[PDB]
Amino acid sequence: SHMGIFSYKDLDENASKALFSDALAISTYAYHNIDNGFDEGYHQTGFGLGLPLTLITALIGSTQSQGGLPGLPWNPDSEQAAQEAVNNAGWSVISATQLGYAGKTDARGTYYGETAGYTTAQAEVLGKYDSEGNLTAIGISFRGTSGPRESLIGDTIGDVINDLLAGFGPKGYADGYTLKAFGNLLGDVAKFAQAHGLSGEDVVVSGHSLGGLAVNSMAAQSDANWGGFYAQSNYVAFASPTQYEAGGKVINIGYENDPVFRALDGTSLTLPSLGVHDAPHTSATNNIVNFNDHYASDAWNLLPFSILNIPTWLSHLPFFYQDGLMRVLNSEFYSLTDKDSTIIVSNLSNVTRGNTWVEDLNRNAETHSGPTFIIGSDGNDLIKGGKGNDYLEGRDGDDIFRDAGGYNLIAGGKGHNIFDTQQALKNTEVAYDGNTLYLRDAKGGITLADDISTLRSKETSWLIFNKEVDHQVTAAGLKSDSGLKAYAAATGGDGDDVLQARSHDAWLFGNAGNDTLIGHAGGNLTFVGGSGDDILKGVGNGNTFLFSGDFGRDQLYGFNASDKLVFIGTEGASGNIRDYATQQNDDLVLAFGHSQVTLIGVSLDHISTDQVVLA
Ligand SMILES: [Ca+2]
Ligand SMILES: [Ca+2]
Ligand SMILES: [Ca+2]
Ligand SMILES: [Ca+2]
Ligand SMILES: [Ca+2]
Ligand SMILES: [Ca+2]
Ligand SMILES: [Ca+2]
Ligand SMILES: [Ca+2]
Repeated sequence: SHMGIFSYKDLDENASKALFSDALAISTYAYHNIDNGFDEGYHQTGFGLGLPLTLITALIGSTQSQGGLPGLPWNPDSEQAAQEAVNNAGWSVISATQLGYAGKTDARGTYYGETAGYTTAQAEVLGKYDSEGNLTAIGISFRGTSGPRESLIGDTIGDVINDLLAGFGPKGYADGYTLKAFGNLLGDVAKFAQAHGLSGEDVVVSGHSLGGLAVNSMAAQSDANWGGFYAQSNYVAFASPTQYEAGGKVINIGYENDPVFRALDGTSLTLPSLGVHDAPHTSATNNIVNFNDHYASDAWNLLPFSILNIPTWLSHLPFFYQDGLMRVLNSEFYSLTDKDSTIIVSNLSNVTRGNTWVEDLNRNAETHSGPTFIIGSDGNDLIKGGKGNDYLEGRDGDDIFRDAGGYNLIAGGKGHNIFDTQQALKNTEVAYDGNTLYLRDAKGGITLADDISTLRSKETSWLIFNKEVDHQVTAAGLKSDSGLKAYAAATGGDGDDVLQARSHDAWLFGNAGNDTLIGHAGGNLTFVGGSGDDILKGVGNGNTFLFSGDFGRDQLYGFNASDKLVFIGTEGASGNIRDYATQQNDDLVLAFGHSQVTLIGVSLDHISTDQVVLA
C-alpha cells in the first residue's frame, strides 16, 4: 500500500499531508523571506551569463522583491509578505509574555539562542487556533544559517561557526545544539502547552539546513529532557546534514542534489561528506531531484559536486524547498508515491524553461529505480520521460511531453498541451476514449495521456528527412493537413453500454458506467472497461485487458495463455501479481483495494510472468 512520499509514522495519508504542509510553512517562515530577491533574480536572469545580474538582485532586490539588504524604500516589504503566508497557513507567533519566557526576543517576536556560542541561533514559536479561539496545536521552527536583515553578516558568522563545529568539532556537538540554544525556552513551551491541555503529539517541529539539524538534535534529546514531554512530537526536518534515527522520530526531507542534505552520516564526518553522499538513509526521502539551471547544465557540472563547491548550493535555497515540495504534495500522482520514489521537480529559470527538457539525468546520484514522477511548473514546460515507467505532470501552462518507452501516465493539466512521439505516426497505435489518449509503441508499452490537444509526429520522405506534423486530437479522430483519421475503436459513454468489437476495432472503451465489452474471433483486442463495474468477454488470442487508477470491480471471461493483463497507476506497491491474488474455487481474484478483477475459470499457476504488467 502506497502512503505518500511524506508519510510519517502511523498517521493516515491525509493527516501526514496536513502535517507536512504545516511543517514546510513554519520552516519557510523562519527565514523571513531573506531569499526573496534571489528568487526573482534567478527566475529573471538565471545562473549562466546572467548570473552577475542574479547576484545583484539577490543583494538589493527591485521594485518587486527585497534582497538581503534592509532599508531600501523602493523594495516591497517582504517581511510582511512572510507573515501573511504563515498566518494564511493557520499559524501565528506566540509572545514571550504568553510563555512567561525571560530570554531574548526581537521586535518581530523571534527567539534567540541562550548559551554563549549559540547566541545567533533563531527559533519561532507559533500557535494554531480553532474557530472559537482555543489553542489546538503548537509549531516550533528553527532557522537555518542566516539571521535578521539588520544584523545579517555578524549573525551568519556565528551560524557558520556552529555549522563547522557540527562537522569538524567534538563528538556530541550536533546532538547538543538545540539543548544549548533553546533548552530553557523549550521547557516554558512545554508548560504552556500543558496549561492549554495539549500533549507532545500536538506539537510540530520543523526547520531547514542548520534548522533541520536542530530538529534532529531536539528529537535526539526528547526522551530524556523536558520531562519527556516532546518524545512523541512530530519532527519534520528539511535539508538537514544530520539524521537522528533511533526511535523513528524524524522524517528527513530534501533534494538529492542539495550538497548539504545528508552531508553527515548520522552525525559523523565521512569521506563522502566532501563529495557525493547519496547512500540511502532510513529516515530520508533519498531520490527527489531539484531540476534547476545548475543541475541541467553540463558545463556547470564539469566541476566536481561538493559542499565546498559554492555554485552547487543553488539547490539548497529555501524558496526551492517551499515552491517545489508543495508541488510534489499537491501532485495529481501523490497517492502513488513512496518515501524513496524518484521524483524530478522542475525548478528552471525563465531563461532556460523554453529550451531545456526536464528529465532524469541521474547526475551525481546512485542509479535510480522504480517508477519516475516528473512534476512540471505552472509555466510552459518541456518534459521528457525515460525508457521505464513514468508519471508526467504538466500543471498549468502549455506543456510539451516526450517519452522514450515503457508504461506511462501523462496529465497535461490546463493549457494547450502536446505529446511529441519523435517518430513516424505509423509506428504508434493511437486511440482516444473521448478524454484520454491511448498510445502503444512497437514494443507493447502503453501510455495514457489526459488533456492533450495535439499529437505531434516526425515524418520523412526521400526529399525532406525531417518534418514535424501536428495532428489535432478530436472526438472523431486525428485531424491534420491530410484529413481526418478515425480511431480504430468502439467508444461508449457515461451509461451502461454494450460494446461489440467490429472487424478492425483494436480497442473497446466502456468509459463510465457498468459496461459489457464483447470481443471477436480474430482476437488481438484491447479491453478498457474504465470506471465502473465492467464485464469483459475475451474471444480468440492475443487480447490485452487494461486497467488504470480506480477501475472498479470487473469480471473477465475467456482468459488464456496468449492474453495479457496491464495495470498502470493502480493501488498497491508490489510488482508480483501473486501478492494480489486469491483463488475462489474456479475463479481467480486479483484485488487492488477499492478496485479488483475476477478472472473466471482461471487458476494462478496457469499465468506466466510475461502475461502481466504492473506499472
Ligand atoms: Ca542565525
Ligand atoms: Ca538518491
Ligand atoms: Ca506547466
Ligand atoms: Ca517512460
Ligand atoms: Ca498544462
Ligand atoms: Ca459506459
Ligand atoms: Ca465502465
Ligand atoms: Ca471497470
